[PDB]
Amino acid sequence: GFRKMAFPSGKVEGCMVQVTCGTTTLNGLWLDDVVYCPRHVICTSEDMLNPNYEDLLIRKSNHNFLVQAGNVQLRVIGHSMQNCVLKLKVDTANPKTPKYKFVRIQPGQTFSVLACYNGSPSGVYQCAMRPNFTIKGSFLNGSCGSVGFNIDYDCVSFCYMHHMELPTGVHAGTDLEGNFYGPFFDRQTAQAAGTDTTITVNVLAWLYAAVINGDRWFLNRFTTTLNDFNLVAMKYNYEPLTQDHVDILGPLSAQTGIAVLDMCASLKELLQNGMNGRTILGSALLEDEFTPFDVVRQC
Amino acid sequence: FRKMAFPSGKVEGCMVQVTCGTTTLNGLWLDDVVYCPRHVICTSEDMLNPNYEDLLIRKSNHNFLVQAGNVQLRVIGHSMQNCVLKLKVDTANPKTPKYKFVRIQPGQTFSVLACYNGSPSGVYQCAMRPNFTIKGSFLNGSCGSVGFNIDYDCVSFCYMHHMELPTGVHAGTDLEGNFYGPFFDRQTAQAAGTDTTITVNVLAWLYAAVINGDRWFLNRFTTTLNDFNLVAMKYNYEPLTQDHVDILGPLSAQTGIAVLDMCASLKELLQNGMNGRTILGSALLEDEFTPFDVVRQC
Ligand SMILES: *[C@@](O)(CO)[C@H](C[C@@H]1CCNC1=O)NC(=O)[C@H](CC(C)C)NC(=O)c1cc2c(OC)cccc2[nH]1
Ligand SMILES: *[C@@](O)(CO)[C@H](C[C@@H]1CCNC1=O)NC(=O)[C@H](CC(C)C)NC(=O)c1cc2c(OC)cccc2[nH]1
Repeated sequence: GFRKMAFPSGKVEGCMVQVTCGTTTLNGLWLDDVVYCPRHVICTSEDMLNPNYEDLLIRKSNHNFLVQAGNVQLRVIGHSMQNCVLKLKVDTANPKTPKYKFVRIQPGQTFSVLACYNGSPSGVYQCAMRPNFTIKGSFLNGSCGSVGFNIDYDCVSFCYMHHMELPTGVHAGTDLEGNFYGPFFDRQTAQAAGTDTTITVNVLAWLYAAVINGDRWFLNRFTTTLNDFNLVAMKYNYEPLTQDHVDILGPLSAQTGIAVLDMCASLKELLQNGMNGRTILGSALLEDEFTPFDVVRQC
Repeated sequence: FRKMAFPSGKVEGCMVQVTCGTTTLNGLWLDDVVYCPRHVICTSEDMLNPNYEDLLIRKSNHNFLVQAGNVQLRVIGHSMQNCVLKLKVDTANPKTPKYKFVRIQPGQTFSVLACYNGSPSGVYQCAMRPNFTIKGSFLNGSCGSVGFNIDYDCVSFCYMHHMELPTGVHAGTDLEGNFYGPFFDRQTAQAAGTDTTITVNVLAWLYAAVINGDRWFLNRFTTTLNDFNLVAMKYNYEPLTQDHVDILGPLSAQTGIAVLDMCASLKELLQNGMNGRTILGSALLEDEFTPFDVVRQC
């Protein structure tokens, strides 16, 4: 079996709180004695239309912020702003703070999302940072401040804080230093994303996952050069495949005994011939949201 | 719409490892009892055709190694209930959530927390197929991993993992140790019955499409439940039960499309095909989203 698998979310759930300023409420992330949340919590609905954030934040006091961890109210004893993230200092340390790091992920990398509402975790699922710096998430009203993360030997690497749903239904957010992924900004305005492309290295990793799980129907006897593959890939709005990608796919090629460029010839055939109503690992579409690491970790 | 698992933290705090001899798997620690698959008592040779009652005779409390991480929990009693072992331990788990044990029906979904050596590794949604298998993702050492739903902070445990079939799907028990489907906990190649499509979930999917403005497939016809069930079975679809009709109630009321009107719409999709059209951006009808899943994502 091969499934989209998220990291266990317990270490993050114990950090989710509710942050309220006036009539505006969203989720916050509580690590040690700091609560991180989207800065537009300070805005009224009219402010979000065209906010001058530094001007609005100087007009706020500590007592303007209501932070709730479960039923407990944590007193704000300080506040600062880092790009699009608000940092609320509280008088209580979160006893459940995990070992953690803040990281900015690269396009094509995956992370688990813990969707939260009113400070309470609701569901967990896997997302990839798209090449156009959106993510195809599942987020409703009140999900802002939900975070994305990876977990490596008990250490949580936070990489995403949720801010926005674009008109097309995809999602946009920041790293935990408050810098958006993509050309987006935190204003109540309709924003279009750049043209998205398909994460080629992930499609290849996923075809390897299919072979590891006993499916080989898409393979062929042909091969290709790296450049000839990249010409066809770009024609189909796939990202270029680099030699670093070829190397990263090494273990999966070694595990299956299928040279990377042999697998590229397979994908090239799938792109030019379609799948003709057949299916790969249950999907009628070429899946690009598993990294080579996601495949290795699960297989 | 996407497969969304429940947050797993309340279950992570219950996972332990259980070793007997050199055989290690996962267990579930609730209050002062640890639940785990009974084949932990088997030697690899014993798994081929085990007599569990005779095997358990030769076992005492002191043969069982229960560890939360590396911390041993002393076993003070043991008993077998169907295919699960219940180990009484001397410590009540302080992380025990409000919980119950439930036996689910085919078509219901649940989250699986995949674990190895008592350590949670990942979480994903599964659906119980009509042939009582799940399309899981399980490696060696995963037995004892559990499936669950969370409703208002109460965790309903429904699945404990035991087996991978030759076809690569998975089989297990409820938390009273009764297998889902015609399977046995022995080292033998077992086949499941032919599977079918989960009709009630396809209907839930069509409701989700209507909710989102995608309703070209709505027809001008209706059907009786009996007539629909007879036609569905000729397309390898599950027949609907009265319980299925009632769990579609909220979606029916929300859209104003009667359940039997949606059945007639599905009946036309089965007999005439989609004619190269899509529903929620897909040529295939999805059968792994329950009416509850649709409500929770919409
Ligand atoms: C937050 O929870 C805000 O606290 C909210 C999350 C989205 C709501 C629906 N789905 C979500 O993921 N985010 C927003 O509401 C943001 C707020 C900004 C950053 C100040 N705004 C949008 O996502 C937004 C605004 C508009 C829009 O206007 C006009 C027009 C079209 C799309 C759109 N998205
Ligand atoms: C547990 O980890 C075991 O404690 C393991 C989990 C599977 C291993 C690979 N993926 C899994 O989900 N379970 C087993 O190995 C069980 C043990 C039984 C219940 C005693 N056995 C099988 O899953 C099994 C045995 C055989 C078989 O024999 C011969 C032939 C074909 C398939 C098969 N599966």
